[PDB]
Amino acid sequence: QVQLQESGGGLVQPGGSLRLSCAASGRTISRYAMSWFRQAPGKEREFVAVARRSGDGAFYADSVQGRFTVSRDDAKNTVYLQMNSLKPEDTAVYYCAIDSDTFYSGSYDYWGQGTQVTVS
Amino acid sequence: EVQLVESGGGLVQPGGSLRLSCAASGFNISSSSIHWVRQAPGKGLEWVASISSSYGYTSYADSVKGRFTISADTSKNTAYLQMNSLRAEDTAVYYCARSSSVYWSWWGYSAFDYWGQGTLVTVSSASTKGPSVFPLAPSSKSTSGGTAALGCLVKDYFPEPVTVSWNSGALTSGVHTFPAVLQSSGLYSLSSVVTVPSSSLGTQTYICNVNHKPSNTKVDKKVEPK
Amino acid sequence: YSQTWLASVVIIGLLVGYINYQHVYTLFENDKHFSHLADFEREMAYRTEMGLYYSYYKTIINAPSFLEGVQEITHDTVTEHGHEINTLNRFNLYPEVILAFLYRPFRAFAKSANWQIELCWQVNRGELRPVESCEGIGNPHYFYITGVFIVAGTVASSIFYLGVLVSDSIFGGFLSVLCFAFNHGEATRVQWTPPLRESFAFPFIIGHIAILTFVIKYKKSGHSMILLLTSMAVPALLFWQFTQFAFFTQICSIFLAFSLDLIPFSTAKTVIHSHIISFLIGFLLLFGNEMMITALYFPSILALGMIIYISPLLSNLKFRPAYVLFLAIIFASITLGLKIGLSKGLGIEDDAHIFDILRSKFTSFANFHTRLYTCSAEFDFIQYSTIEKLCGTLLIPLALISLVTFVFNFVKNTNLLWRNSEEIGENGEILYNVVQLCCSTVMAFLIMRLKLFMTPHLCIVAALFANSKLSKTIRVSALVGVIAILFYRGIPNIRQQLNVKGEYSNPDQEMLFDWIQHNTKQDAVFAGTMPVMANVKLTTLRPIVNHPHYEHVGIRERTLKVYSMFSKKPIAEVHKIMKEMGVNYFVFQLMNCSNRRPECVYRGMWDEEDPKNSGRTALCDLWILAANSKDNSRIAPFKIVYNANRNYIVLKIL
Amino acid sequence: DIQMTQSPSSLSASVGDRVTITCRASQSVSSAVAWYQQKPGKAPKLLIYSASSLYSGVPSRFSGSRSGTDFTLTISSLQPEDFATYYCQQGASEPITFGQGTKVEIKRTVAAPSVFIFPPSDSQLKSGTASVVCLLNNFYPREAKVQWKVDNALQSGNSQESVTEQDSKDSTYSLSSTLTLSKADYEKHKVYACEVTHQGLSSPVTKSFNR
Repeated sequence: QVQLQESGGGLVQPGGSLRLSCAASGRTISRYAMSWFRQAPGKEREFVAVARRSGDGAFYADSVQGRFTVSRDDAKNTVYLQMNSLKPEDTAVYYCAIDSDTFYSGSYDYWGQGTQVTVS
Repeated sequence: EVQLVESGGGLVQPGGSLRLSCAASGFNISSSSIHWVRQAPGKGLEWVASISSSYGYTSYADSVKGRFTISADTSKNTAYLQMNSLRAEDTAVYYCARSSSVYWSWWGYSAFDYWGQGTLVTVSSASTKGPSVFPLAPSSKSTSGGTAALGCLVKDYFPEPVTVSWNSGALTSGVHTFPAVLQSSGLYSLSSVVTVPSSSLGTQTYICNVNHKPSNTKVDKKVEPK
Repeated sequence: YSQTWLASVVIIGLLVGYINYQHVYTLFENDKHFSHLADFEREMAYRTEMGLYYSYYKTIINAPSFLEGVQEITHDTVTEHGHEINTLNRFNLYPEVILAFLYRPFRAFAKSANWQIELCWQVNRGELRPVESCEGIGNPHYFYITGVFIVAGTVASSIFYLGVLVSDSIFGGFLSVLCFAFNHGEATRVQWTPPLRESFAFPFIIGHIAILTFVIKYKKSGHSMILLLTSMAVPALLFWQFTQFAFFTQICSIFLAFSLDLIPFSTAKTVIHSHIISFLIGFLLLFGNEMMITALYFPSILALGMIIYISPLLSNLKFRPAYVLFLAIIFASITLGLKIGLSKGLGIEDDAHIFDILRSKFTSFANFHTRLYTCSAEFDFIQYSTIEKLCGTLLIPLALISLVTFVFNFVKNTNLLWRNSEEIGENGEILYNVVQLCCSTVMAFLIMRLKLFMTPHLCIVAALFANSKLSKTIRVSALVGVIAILFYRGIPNIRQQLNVKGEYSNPDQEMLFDWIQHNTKQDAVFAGTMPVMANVKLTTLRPIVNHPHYEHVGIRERTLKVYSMFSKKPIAEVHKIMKEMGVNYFVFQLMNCSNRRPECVYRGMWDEEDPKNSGRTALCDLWILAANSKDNSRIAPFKIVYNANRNYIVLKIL
Repeated sequence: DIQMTQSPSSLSASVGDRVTITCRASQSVSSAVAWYQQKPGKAPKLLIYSASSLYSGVPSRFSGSRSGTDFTLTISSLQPEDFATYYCQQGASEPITFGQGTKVEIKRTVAAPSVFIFPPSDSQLKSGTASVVCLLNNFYPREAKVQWKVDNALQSGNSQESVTEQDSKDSTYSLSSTLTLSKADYEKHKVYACEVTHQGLSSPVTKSFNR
């Protein structure tokens, strides 16, 4: 009874900036948590980012510490992701992931199509 | 300099009684109130009882009202908390805090400024004995060649203080100490594991020595990879 | 169920008021028999201070116009011969003024309409001369009495409303009115003594108490409540001076409620504003009576106002005993300092007779003035007979049980030591009424006649037994058990009260008054014992020097000079005193010169404050021989001009 | 009868980041609240009293604000020595009641947990009972989840959990999870499994073995 969609895309170029967005339909985000994941050939199912309810602390993957900007809109129930200084090692599919557990223990069940990003 | 000291804690049996003392140095008592606060493992802080010795006003919390007793005398500059009919949740560390006298409260009690260090009291229906030390080796079906963790467990002992060490302290990389957990039978159990490096888990039959002063147990167990 | 409940409450209150009116009117007709009494005999029926109050109503109704009559009573020169007193603000004669102002156009319009509002016929007494006894509302005595009894019938309705308010159910009001009816003998005496000042004022005091309880209970405020409180405070103040002290004990109670956070800020502000306005209007209407200031009612108003307005500055106080002690110190100190800062300060020197009686009860203060009160058996301690009579109807046990129940609930639904200035504690009207009951009980025990305050408050407190907050079938089945056991021990008191009839007059005083009519000139000045003088003024319309309203200042020393003819003073000295005051006749009785319980006969009250004159022959020892021997030899300048059957003696001053 | 509610039960921020901790009282105590700091194994020390008056000796980087019945403790520049638990108390009523107790942690790079399975040793086949354990290490944040099942059998009431204090090297945690079964309950289905779900992973990590 939950679903989400990701917008944006396009053939990116190294050294540019990106503005990804994911929005859920049929369910809110004030009570739930949220995360971002990456899926790449050879090494998929890799953690990227997570934030729970309001900004009590947002956690990032080790190799992308600080390079990602996450902004939330509870009224629009949307997440925006800001990207700068993009290195050519970002060729993968970005997934906006929802966890149905209020304990924030990581019960991620919905995947969707995400947004594919190919760098050169 | 004014300061607080506490005594009278330890280990007792459920359904018993115990008296504990809070003495002060510097300022004379009966010019201020003193209070008792409990702290339990993983829990918060809870005010218990209060006394003003200027004219003998005592107050309690309803959770302990009717069993605990407060009696503060001025000549020795000390107070006594005496508790009877110990329950199963009274195990905690007690602090003797100081506040303003109740007759001069007037806009409320002053903040507890000069706390006491606190004494730990425990109730257990069981007796005390030594720990049983057991080995723990990684399975060969997972993480073979890379990461490997060896463990030494101490089970079914009493009381809490039991310290385990590896090969006379020479092993330090990723050493972990686990706090004991009180299970239903009233006996504690913990373990210590090390992320042993590669090369067949260091090709050593590791030794874990266990120290527990109340039983004077100094057993040394041997742990080897499977 | 809310329209039906309130309407039935209103209707039942009106009905119990009408029933009380009829009951008191029946007891009056059984007591004084005005139906077959002449107009001059009805006047003699009003003994001591009632004859003085009725005489001014008679003065106004006989004047050529109302303004001329009120001018006569404001510049009166007859009540105290020697100076010119304003009796309107001096005896509290506002009820007489209102009743006369209503009576004059009533009769005047009756003549135009040819209505026979007054019916009467010749009545014969036998040995005496024929007289005329007259009936109807058109008769002045009946108009006066009907006004009094219409006012006094609403006391039961106010008690019913207070019983409903304090318990929030109709069973409580029923319990209160039933306890008032079965103890009607101790609650009031308006049947025996209609023209008294308390008979006009106490209904307004209890109405004010009911309105105040309503204002406290529902947290009311605004202008429309100031008007309602003032409209019941001003009439009570204009009447009965003692009302002020009553309104003091109210304020002392209100403060005690306020200090426990049971009354909000706005409601207390409304209450104190109502008292300020009512005091100002009463002071103005009483022609600036300097007695109203330097009483306890004005400093109390100011002290309570100051404590109310400096209350928000103490919001952050948390230790309740300190807060209560602080406000109590401020209240007592301000009120006491303002009282003594105006009595022994600006030298206003109010009348201190309330405090003179009280000092004689505990200390040894004798003070002939106080001896005239303390032996009167109405300024004495409460009697054990009254207490046993109140316990007979089970009124005291019921109120006691309700009181202890309230104390229990109050102490176990409120944090005693720690207060929050933002939370009102609820049930303030019940505490206010309980504290008022304690004050009234103290007053009633100290001076009997203040039982008129204690008994209705005992009824109101017993009405707490039907408070639901502190099973329906068990509750309703046991409340009717209480109502039934009350009926079992209260019907006898009603029957006994209704089965008593008064004595049949006495012809001595009529003969004396006829002699005074015929054998003295119209401007003769009379002196004598206080009860006789009011009658000598009411009928016979002669100027007098001393009167029974001896309370104020300006008549106190006159009585001490007049009653010096019962002392051991020499004949020449008393004759000179009488001549200086300028009296022509002195009227007294031989039962005033009798010799068991010394210190209440005049022959013993004149040895405490005249010890130099003891051992010399008493004047009464000369009167009771000059009347017997029939010759006025030994009393050389005194002549016994009237003597008949050795009861009334009239001496004439040479 | 008087109690405090505290929403930021656990707050994690980096050194130098401003942190604000709130405190709400059900009643309307005026200004008789105070803030306290307690370190693990040590007694509490007083920081701010009367909701705005900073104590003496305590550093000047703790600020206390009061608005009505709400109170707030703020640190503009969080520092490594300012890592303990915080408490909020009132003193306007005879039952003196503290707060739940918030904790301040260190921001760090979250890493995937590492877990290992361990069957009972050779000394567990003669004592009448045996324990299968899971040792997990090197993860962040605090919130995780460990599960025990034997051929898809949900568990309730028998699991034992032991948690280590935050490490001094990489500021991470370690867990020991214990499933103890008697000898009569030991020779049942041979497939023993152990599942862990973390917020930092999408698929559960399962360590399973066969008896």
